[PDB]
Amino acid sequence: QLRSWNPPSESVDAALLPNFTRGNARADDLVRNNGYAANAIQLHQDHIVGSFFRLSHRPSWRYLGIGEEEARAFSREVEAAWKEFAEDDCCCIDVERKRTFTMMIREGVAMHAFNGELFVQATWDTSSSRLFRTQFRMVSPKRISNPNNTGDSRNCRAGVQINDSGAALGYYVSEDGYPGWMPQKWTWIPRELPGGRASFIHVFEPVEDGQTRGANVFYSVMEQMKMLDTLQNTQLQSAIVKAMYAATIESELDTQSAMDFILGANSQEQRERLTGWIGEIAAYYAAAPVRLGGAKVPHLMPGDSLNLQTAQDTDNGYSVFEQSLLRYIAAGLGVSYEQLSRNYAQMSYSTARASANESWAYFMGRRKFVASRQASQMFLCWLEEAIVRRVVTLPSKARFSFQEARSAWGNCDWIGSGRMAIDGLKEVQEAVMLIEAGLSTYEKECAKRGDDYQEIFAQQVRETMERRAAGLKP
Amino acid sequence: QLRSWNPPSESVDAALLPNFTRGNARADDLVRNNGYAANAIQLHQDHIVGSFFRLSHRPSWRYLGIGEEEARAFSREVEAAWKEFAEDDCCCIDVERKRTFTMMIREGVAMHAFNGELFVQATWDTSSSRLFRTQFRMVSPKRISNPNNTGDSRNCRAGVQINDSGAALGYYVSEDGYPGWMPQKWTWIPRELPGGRASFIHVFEPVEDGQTRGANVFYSVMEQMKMLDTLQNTQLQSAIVKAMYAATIESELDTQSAMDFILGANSQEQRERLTGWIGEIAAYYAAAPVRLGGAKVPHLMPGDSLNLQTAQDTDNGYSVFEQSLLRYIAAGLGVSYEQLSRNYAQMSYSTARASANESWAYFMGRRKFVASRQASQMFLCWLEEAIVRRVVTLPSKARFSFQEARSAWGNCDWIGSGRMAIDGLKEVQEAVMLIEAGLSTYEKECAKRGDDYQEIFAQQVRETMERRAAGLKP
Amino acid sequence: AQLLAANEQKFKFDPLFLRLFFRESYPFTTEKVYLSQIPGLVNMALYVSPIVSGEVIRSRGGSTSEFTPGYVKPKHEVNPQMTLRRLPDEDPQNLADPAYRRRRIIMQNMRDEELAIAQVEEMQAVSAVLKGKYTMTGEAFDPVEVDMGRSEENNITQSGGTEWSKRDKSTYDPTDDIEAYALNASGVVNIIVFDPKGWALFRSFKAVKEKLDTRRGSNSELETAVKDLGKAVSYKGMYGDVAIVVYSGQYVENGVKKNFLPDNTMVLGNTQARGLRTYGCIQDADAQREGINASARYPKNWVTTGDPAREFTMIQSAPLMLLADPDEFVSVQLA
Amino acid sequence: AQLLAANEQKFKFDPLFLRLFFRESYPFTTEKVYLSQIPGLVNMALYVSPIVSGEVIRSRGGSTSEFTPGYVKPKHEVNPQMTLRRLPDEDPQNLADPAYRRRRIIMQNMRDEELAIAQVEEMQAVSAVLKGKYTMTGEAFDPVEVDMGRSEENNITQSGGTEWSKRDKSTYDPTDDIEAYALNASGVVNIIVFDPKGWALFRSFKAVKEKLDTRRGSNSELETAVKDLGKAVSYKGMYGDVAIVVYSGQYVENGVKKNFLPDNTMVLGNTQARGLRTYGCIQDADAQREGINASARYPKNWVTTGDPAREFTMIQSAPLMLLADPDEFVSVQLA
Repeated sequence: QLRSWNPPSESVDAALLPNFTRGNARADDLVRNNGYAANAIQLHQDHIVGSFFRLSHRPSWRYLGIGEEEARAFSREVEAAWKEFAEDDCCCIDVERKRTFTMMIREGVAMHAFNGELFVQATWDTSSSRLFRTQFRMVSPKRISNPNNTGDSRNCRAGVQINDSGAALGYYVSEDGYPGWMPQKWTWIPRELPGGRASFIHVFEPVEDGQTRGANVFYSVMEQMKMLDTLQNTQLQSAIVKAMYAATIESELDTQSAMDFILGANSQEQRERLTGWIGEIAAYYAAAPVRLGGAKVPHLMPGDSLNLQTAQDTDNGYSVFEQSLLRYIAAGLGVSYEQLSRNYAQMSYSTARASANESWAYFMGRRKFVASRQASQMFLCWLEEAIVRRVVTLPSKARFSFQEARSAWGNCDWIGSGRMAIDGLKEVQEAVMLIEAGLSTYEKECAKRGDDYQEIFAQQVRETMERRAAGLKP
Repeated sequence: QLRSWNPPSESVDAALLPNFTRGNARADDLVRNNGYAANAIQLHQDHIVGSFFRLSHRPSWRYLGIGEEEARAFSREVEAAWKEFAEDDCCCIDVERKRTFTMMIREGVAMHAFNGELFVQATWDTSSSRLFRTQFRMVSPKRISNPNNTGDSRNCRAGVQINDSGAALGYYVSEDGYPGWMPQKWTWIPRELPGGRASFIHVFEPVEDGQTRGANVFYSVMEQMKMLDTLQNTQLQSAIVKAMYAATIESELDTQSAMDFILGANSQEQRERLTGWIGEIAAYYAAAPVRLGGAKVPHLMPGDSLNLQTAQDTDNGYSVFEQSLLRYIAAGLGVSYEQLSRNYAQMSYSTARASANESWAYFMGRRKFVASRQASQMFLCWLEEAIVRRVVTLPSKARFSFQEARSAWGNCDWIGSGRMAIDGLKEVQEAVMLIEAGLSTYEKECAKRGDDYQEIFAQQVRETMERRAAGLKP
Repeated sequence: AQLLAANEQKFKFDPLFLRLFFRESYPFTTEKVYLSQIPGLVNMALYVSPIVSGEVIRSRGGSTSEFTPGYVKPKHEVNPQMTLRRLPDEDPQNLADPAYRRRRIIMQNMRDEELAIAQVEEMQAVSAVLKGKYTMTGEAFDPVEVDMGRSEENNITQSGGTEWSKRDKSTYDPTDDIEAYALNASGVVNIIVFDPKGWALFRSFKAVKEKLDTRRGSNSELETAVKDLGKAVSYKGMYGDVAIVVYSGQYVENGVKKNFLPDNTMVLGNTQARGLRTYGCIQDADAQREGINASARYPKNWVTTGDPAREFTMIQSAPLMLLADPDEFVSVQLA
Repeated sequence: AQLLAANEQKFKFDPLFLRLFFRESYPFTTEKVYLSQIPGLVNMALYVSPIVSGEVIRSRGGSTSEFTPGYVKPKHEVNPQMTLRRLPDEDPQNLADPAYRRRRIIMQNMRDEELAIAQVEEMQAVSAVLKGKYTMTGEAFDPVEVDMGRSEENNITQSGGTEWSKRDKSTYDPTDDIEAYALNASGVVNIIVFDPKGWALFRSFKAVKEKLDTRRGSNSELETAVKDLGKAVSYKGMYGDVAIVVYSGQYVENGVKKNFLPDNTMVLGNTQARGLRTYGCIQDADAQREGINASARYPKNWVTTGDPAREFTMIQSAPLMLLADPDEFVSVQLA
């Protein structure tokens, strides 16, 4: 079985890139034919981004000498601008003109999960319906190959032109293949502009040094493919052969030496004996009507029957095989099957909350690992455009210029899915302890709750004043 | 089975180095083909570093005569500088220009887990986008071999040039092999500069004296390889032979002496008997249509059938074999399988919290053992650069110079993953007891909570004043 | 002992026979060649009436389907005791490495190996299209004559009747003989490749020398083939309509060397004649359990423990290349 | 069973007849050919007085408009039990795939299919422009003779009177016969394509051999056509004014192979003679309900459930290609 799937013995990058197309193609096959990939990407979406992905700008006020109040007001301005620019209802923020920021993050994270890499391009849109002429078009991974599909070279390696030190200079984007009859032409695309401008945002997780591509799926999913095939076929055979039945006719006849002599005489010159016996047996079956049930017994003149003696008859064991292996690959691939297909077998209280909190912290890990890159890159490009357009005003006491301290000025964090609910009592006792001991700040409280302290305080002011005015109890 | 894997009887270093390439290559094979290594490295990442790795500078104020307040303010300055330098959004802190500090620690810890060693190099970047011209390029372990792949020698031993006493002077870095056709050339690299400057940070855990390389994985994982193979093949055979069926035809015929005499006469000169019988049987099967199901019974003229009598039919036992062995190697390799593939079988409350606290303390062990080295080395290099650039001001009353007391001045600790959550009630009753009895300090409280006392107090001030101003309840 | 993947050459430079006439490779999972199994030429004319369709068409049952492929498995040692082929001054320090010496010496060993099987295959090819007979033979092996079926008019001789040597060296034109032998070739002839002295007495006639065009007049990719294999195929030029080539390839046998070609011979036929490269089973446990029972070639590097405790490179193959139409070429021995 | 769109060849290499003389395709939605329906040559001279205009001009009612197209629908199996044509070492792992084996074997099957219909169409073409008669015939089908109307002076014979074989091989010039047969051809002749031995006795005359120009002197795209189909059309060279070609194409019939061309024949005419490719109805329910009743060819891949529970590739066509002017070519049997 190791024949149809073969690992070379070498560093992972040189063991994957030669068989990149086959592994990725069979990955496409399984993610299309199989529901597990859809469920996994959907849960990753709903744990990492969830409803939305919220920007929070925190310029390094302490290091830059900027006042915290000026930083906070400038952040208010940039947050209002960014939310109003992102909430465009006409899907107009993409060059394809059919994806908002939500689906920017969606397709980016999905493709960085599947192929391990995502490709964003900051292009200059001309549609004047918005103040900001920068859109972000996502680039397929099929596009990145060496110019004219040539094999890897000295410095042109699977489509990326690098130096001897590996520094990613640029890329050869092959032309799109949709419809299925466009030819591919390779075009030069630099990774970033010299001034720090993020033109081609290439975010991938390298497992080792010098690696150019991300992680796969199929190269650990062939075994589900062939287990589902084998369980499927074995259930089919079991079902079809629980009551397969042979309906033949035998007789006494069979006078050993006499039967053999009759057969030999028929073979030599006395076939009339066989013809007469066949006629008698045909008359037998047409005067009997030899019929078993609703159907006719298949015509068998005496002396021939099937021997449907069977193989071993122990239990198939597939039960504990499949539970063990589903277990196995479930906290292999990472998301547990007791919800990837939802068993409720013997699961208990500590079971539930321990599994939930470890899995949720681990999704927080993946979120902070493979979402903040895209978030910061897009925010940096948008903030550069805003500074170009003088939408928001930089602090006058800027210790470093915007172009010099884009990292310092464009320092930001992002908020993923909403408020976690698992037990209730858990979150509420945590909340009461934090609010009584002061062990929670504005920033981490809002991180835990998916809200904002400024708005909760303003709305509590509104709550109290409306209760006082209408006669309610604050 | 001991044939394809062979231990010599000798000290571990001389028992591993001769078979270094084969063991490491099969380790690559299993970490690429198998999901367990990916899950283990991911959990090690999320337990050791987690979200981030936080620096805290504590110069030995008491021993150096430095005031604690001056030390704390100087630490504030260096922490602001280090966070703003580390938060670079363009991935520019590496010579490869594609990894931030997070992935510095990530690749370093991953490679120090796999090969037991990690190789960092402090190089002088020329990119002027940042104030600090020092980057840190990580060096592959394949690079360290004797000059031109020569075998171990007197003092040149597997790539490291040492003295008779073993002191690691320098290294022979072979040229990179990506693309798969660059030749290797060996270049001299000293371990550290004489002035204490950390040029080539070589952090590895030696199991014994004189050992040069770290620990492996495959040399304890071949048994998972061959157990997964054997369970896979045995399930395939069981599935395919639960209903294998022989469909042959026998007849009465068989007149012992007469049949033998007929066969002998046919062999000698009377093959016409066999031809006539074969013709009669062909007419038999073409006038019967001998058909069992949806398929035709394979053509068997009388007197020959398969004897599919089987072997023993006891239960395979693989169930308790595999549970016992998964158990076995699970708290062998160290991380328990009841989460490396997530069983929820009969697991209880004391089960959960005892296992969780012991495993988490043990990850705290690994963190403090294999992360603080890299953290302190990188911090020392960065602080030396900062002193060169006069970014932060050393205390005027320095009892020892910076170059003399780099260890004393650059004394630091680091914070790994965020706030542990397992039970809730546990952590909260611990917190209330510590805050009532005063049994927790600033430093260990912040270690337990993943926060900072200065910022929690400042934000509590902000909390109270905003509640007072807006009308809320402090 | 190094892995299977260390078998990279990108050096396929066979002399225009196995690459141009005999492209038609058929490696099998079965020992012999079963010409009935090969479809070869398909029964390719009949249609059916515009009401229904007819019977099922098969591979049209080749009459003879049993010959023994030349299962050739030689080997050599790559013992790191030699100084090797040193390409000019590419850092002999790596040759000083046993690792680099051993890997490029297995490179050298194996390339010698496939060029050995290639040269024996070219001898098979020259026997095949010069007489239609091939001698599947070797010591401790029965000699099987594998015949494609070359006809008598494909074996007619120039010395019969009047010889070109016994003709006017100035006025006689051998073009008449050229179409005389080309007519019974079941097709058009577009290469007149000679052995050296055969072309010598061919061109000795003046009519030849003022009928031939020395110019390029690049007709096809045969000029590219000659530029590739500038060793033993020599593109003399145009004879006008037809291309003039000379093959002077040589095989270096056990103690001596001699040309592949006999003294004075010719084969008249097309450049697109159909050549079969049926390949038998590969008798190597590695090949069977990884499915290389049906392939072209198989290398391996492997250590013997015990009496011949050493390490070797082993090459295994089983070609039985033949010609589909032996009547396609007329084989003539010259004056 | 794979979709209709899996019918990509880009391989149209018919031997200069259906592509150069018979470009004039007319697939119909109706069974027969209706030469009255085809405009063909248009009544193309008369004008009207400078006061008003005249009557309505139609397709000028061809006298005979009823012949049966050769509705040819063969098929084959693509059963994944064979080892296939393995192009040299493009990853036989995909051949190990039933999907890739089945798709490229339907590729191979269907290409055999259209080259089959192409070769039978070329036999129709050679019958057409060699005698003006075509035998629309087959078992369980009446033989209809489809005649374009080749005249007697287009069938005059070289053996009549004095034969070229019965002439002086040195001084006689067959150019006189060349214009003698070309004059009654209703146009200029610019290709003198022979069958092999016909060209042999043509060139046996010296006057021919010192009158012909072996040089390229590239006249038209016929050199490009020969470079494309270097198989069976052979551009001998220039005879000065006219081009000299030889066709030695062969059809491989049910049990044997033989040349398309008879022993010694010639057709004198233009390279731009008008050739009709009338095409009949396609009797396939798929073709009718998707509108391929009027087309060239129709492939399909399709599974039979039941007794012949298998899967097949089916090719359907209905050509009745003829020549508009049978008098355009003079057909001569040679000495």
